[PDB]
Amino acid sequence: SMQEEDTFRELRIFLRNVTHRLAIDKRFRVFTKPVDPDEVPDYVTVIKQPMDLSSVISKIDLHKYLTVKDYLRDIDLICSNALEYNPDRDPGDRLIRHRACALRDTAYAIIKEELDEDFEQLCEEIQESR
Ligand SMILES: Cc1c[nH]c(=O)[nH]c1=O
Repeated sequence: SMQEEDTFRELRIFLRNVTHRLAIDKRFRVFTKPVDPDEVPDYVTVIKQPMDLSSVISKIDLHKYLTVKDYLRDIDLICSNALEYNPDRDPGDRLIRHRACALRDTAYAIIKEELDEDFEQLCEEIQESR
């Protein structure tokens, strides 16, 4: 229905805004674009499902997220990929893991404060009906 399409458009607007706020945070610069294979040649071999905030925006725009839960799975993926690819005690790895955890926690915190639970429940119910 057109009311349903209006719901999903509102979702997309909300998600772009959260994603923009994450993307402009200097701590998260490393997560804003896909990994450069020149710079990191084995990345695309080790990490099976690369994700980054530019790709998140492309997916919002492609109507691939019908719920905040689906969006959060991709935020989670950005984080788990970083924990998997940089697991060492070395300070570079530890820095990127900290930042990955901060990205995830920040996204969850924004969503906890700003997403109405009934809005999300509506999205989920429309999704389940299709
Ligand atoms: C996204 C990313 C970039 N560079 C790295 O060394 N590791 C990563 O996980």
